Amino acid sequence: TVIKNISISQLNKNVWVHTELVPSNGLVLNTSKGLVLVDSSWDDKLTKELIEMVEKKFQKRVTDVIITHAHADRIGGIKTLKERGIKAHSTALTAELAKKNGYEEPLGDLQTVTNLKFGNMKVETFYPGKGHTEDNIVVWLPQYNILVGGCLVKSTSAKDLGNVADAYVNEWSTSIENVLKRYRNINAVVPGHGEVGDKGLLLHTLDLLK
Repeated sequence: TVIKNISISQLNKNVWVHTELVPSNGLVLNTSKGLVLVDSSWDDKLTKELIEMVEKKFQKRVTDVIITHAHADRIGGIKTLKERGIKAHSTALTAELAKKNGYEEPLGDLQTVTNLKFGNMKVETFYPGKGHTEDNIVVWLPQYNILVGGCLVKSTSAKDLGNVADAYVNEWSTSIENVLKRYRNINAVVPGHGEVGDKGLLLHTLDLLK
């Protein structure tokens, strides 16, 4: 099932990919205690629309969002989250960076490895080291072996590294290796931008870094 406006695409019973317009991705987790987003959207305008679409469709509130990095493209809806009482989880580094850059601050509650449970839905967040940004994290759904790569992970259609101004192009390969070492059996990988793939996208990203 794929539902448009913003587009949402069902991966399984409780997991959806959200995509907003170039295009960027995150997840919607339909849990027994509310909806959880892995990343919100580009700005407040799209973040409000995302929230409104999912709350109406799933008939539950968005309770939590996990922010995968501090750059404008992922932090940009933070005002909307905070004023609605939506918990914005992040690492301390992501929160520091957000503040530095003039954004409202997410919680800074995520450690190198954090294990969250939302109703029945298990989520692990992992900081694998620097890459696309200094602070980039990945998000793992161990019940589904689904990895949200964020901007650490490039889609097949990405044929170059894109913008490397805030990137750490040496450490990025080690970071990707750390994800491959931690998650040896992956069913799907959601890149930051582009089509859903598998562990092949991690290998693709390694190649782009050579």
